[PDB]
Amino acid sequence: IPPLLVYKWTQGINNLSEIWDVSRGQSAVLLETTLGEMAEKIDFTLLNRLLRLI
Amino acid sequence: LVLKSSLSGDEAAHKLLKLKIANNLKKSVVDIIIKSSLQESTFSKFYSILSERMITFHRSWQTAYNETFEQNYTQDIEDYETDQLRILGKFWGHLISYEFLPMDCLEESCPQGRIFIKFLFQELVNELGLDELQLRLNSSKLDGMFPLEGDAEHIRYSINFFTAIGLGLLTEDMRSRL
Amino acid sequence: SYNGIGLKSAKGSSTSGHVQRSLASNNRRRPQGSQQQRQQRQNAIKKASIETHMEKREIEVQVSELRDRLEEEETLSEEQIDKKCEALRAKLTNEWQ
Amino acid sequence: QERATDLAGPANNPNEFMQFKSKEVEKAHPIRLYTRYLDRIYMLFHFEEDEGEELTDEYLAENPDPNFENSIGYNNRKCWPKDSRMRLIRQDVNLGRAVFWEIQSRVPTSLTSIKWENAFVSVYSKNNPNLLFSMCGFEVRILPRQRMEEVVSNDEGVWDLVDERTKQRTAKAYLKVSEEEIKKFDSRIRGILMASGSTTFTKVAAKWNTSLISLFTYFREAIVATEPLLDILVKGETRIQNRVKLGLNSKMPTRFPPAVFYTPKELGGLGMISASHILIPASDLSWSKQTDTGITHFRAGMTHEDEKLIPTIFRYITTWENEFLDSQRVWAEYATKRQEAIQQNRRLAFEELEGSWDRGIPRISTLFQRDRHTLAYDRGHRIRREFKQYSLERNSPFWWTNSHHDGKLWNLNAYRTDVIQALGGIETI
Amino acid sequence: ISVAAEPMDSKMIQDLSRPRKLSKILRTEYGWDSLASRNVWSFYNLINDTLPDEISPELLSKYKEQIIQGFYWAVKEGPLAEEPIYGVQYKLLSISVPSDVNIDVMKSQIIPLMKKACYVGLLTAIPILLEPIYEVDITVHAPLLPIVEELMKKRRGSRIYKTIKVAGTPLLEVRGQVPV
Amino acid sequence: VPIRSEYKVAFPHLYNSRPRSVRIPWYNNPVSCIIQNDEEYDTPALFFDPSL
RNA sequence: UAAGUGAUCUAGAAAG
Ligand SMILES: [Mg+2]
Repeated sequence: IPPLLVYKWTQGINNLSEIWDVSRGQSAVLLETTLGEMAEKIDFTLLNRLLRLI
Repeated sequence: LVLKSSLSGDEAAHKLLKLKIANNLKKSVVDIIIKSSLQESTFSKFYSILSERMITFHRSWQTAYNETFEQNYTQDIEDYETDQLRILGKFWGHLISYEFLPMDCLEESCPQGRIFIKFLFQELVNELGLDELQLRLNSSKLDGMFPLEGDAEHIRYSINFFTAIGLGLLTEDMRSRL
Repeated sequence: SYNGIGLKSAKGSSTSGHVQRSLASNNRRRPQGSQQQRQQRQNAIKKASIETHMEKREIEVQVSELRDRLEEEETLSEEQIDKKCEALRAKLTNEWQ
Repeated sequence: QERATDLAGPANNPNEFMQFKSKEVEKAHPIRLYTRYLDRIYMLFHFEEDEGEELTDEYLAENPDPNFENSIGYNNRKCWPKDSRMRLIRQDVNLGRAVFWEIQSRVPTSLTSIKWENAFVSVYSKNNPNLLFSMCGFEVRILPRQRMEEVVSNDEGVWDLVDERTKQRTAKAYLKVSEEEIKKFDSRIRGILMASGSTTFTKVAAKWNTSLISLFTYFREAIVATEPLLDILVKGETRIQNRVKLGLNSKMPTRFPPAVFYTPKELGGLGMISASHILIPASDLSWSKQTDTGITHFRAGMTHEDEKLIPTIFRYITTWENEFLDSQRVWAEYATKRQEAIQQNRRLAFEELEGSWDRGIPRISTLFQRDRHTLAYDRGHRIRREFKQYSLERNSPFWWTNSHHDGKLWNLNAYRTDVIQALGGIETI
Repeated sequence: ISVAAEPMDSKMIQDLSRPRKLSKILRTEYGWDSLASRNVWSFYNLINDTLPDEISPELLSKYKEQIIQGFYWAVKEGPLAEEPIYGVQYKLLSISVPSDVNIDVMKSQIIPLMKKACYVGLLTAIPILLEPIYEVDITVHAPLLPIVEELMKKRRGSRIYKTIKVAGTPLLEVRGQVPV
Repeated sequence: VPIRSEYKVAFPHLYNSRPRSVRIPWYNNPVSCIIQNDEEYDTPALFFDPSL
């Protein structure tokens, strides 16, 4: 479930090894973003080809 | 109603304090709160938060809490079913990880009570960190939880219990006595 | 709004806009006396942890005294006082190695 | 490719989510954790200092910055406060930007548009202690307790993140319902209200309940912290009440004591499910958006009361962390039971598992329902449910869950029982 | 440059708040200090001495108006808060002057350096911020003195020194101290 | 100091930042005025005598 | 040795 998923993600982030250490300047960057218009800019030919693979 | 007509524990605590019930009834209130906590399916931070708020507020409330605790492990612990008991233990652990002083009064006394104790220990571990927790325990007088004196293989039982729920220092203690 | 804390306006809100100050607030404020325990523990954990100039100063003082004395008693001329002062300085130097 | 493969595992035995066959492999690459959610990707990069510097340099080369306008035009999370939100250090800010740029470069714009206005980059460092991000409607602030000043009493809303090896509650993660979700909720409320000049008060009430239940069951723990959401709830609830009062062409506050709304339908009331009688956290709005915060001065909440404490739906919903922990427990227990049965040679009875019956995720009871064989073939169902939004006019407000695969994740009969009590008992009503 | 630090006498300070030989005499009258110190002294705003050994022989330490200018800057903008210094002595211990002499560098260098030295001295001497205190007068009626007392208690620094009875009237002219 | 909003309306232009259309308040003397309720005439009752 | 004082929106009639 989405909340469950979120929780899992959080756990993972905590459970990454040496993730919170900042002694040697270990900079962790969390990037989040939307893939904008990802549905709106599929070409059908390419899509078809991709499908053919699977 | 107050407990349940309140978003965070903090709010609930505030509401309770508004009432300004006599130093007589504080214990009763605490008991009620505990019961409520037990009733909920699993341990909630809310109740713990409320307790903390109460505890900070006044010495009488602290006293009441202590009394309640005493009542529990002594006379009211064996009555509860397992999940409820576990929840209670967790709550107590939370209370004790920070707010309370580690003061604890613990062969014969081992069914429900032992499991409650185990639960509490687990909670403590979760909150603190194992070695740190151990250190903290050492710092307080603590004769009941970990009796230091060998006392003719009476500590063996305790060691066994500890082993049953992943823990350290027991072995060391055993070594010490021989 | 009272101490920056009340709800800006009673309208809209859809509520009384009443404001009980909390008694958790007090608790939050207070545990530096009662957090305090933690601090104490921390403290416990980390709890265990020129002569030449003086001489010079003394010499200076002595010189000053000498000067004062000179001023007091027959030393309108500079050479005398200066001489005596110099001698004193020399003596001081001798005394300190 | 290689990184992706690593993430997957081997084909013969692939990894579970965010697990790796070794630690060394995990360490090797800069990226650590990935998850796309429904075309909203989440990448956790973990750099060393040297690595970071190079990236920064590259970024600078790409796009010179003499006046220092990288902190300006940078997506930071306004919901959080200025201290706890991502601090704008000339290293950290630059690093995030560089990362974003790199990511952009990696995909052609023609295939998909990865905009800076869409994106967010939190950066954990020596100078930034709050790893922030918005997932699924939650806003999560992961703040390690080693970085935290005084490791205060765990609040409600906060998930204590746990280290799986040592079992230590090693970090905290504070939650807030993301503003978008709040907005959505508001919209829903409006919809409910609008197009309801007729409706049987009761229908409206039911709708409201449904809305409210969806809101609360989705973010149980994460409501408490967000004050805006609370405010909206208060307002929304009031609006709903007034709708009913609009029908009765009055809204005189005495003529509708909470009795008539919250009393269940089984005593003739509307049977609303309030989340409004909460004393909302007020705070120094001077120091709230700015800097740091604490819960002081409660605001009114919703109504004049006759000291009638109407219980609140939240206290009858088990906060998400608790639920997850419970799930972890009882699934293990279930497994153990199964093992025991196997050892003894038996079919595991549903009467023995009673006690942990309505407890877990999925609810234990999802095993022993009398129509399970077919739902095992319904795979890729959650996604389908989610995508329902685009097929249907009025959608499900409980897209996130699904009763058949999960079991009832909430139960609110207790609440019903207690509301009556709160309202004096039956006689009073 | 090496400069020392030590607080002046409280009474002396108070006096200050409210010809070399003459100055020396005055100093003696005030605190009963040594005469050499008095001779060397040359203060502003607080106290600045020139009390090493070799300065009386040396001509580098002689002509110290420019030097004292530098010190003034230090006094203006101290070490702790970049906020002004108060109730402090500054006696020189030794001065690292090179053989090569140029008027542009010698003075300019001293200017920063003196300030730095002062700061160092302050650091050494167990520095402390001094806040001011308002002297207060309140003129309550008779029966509200307890209220006033309570208020005072509630504020951090506070002292009711004396509750002077304003004759022929209800008023209790209460002298006070409260930090600004 | 907590800077109470009591203090805002007392020294508006100071304690409050960006005050607008704010009028200036008064800042007064104390009123020692004693009225006899027991039907007596010119008496130092509530206060105390001079030293000399 | 010191908790617990106060902040309380509303408010109906016509036609459609
Ligand atoms: Mg018409």
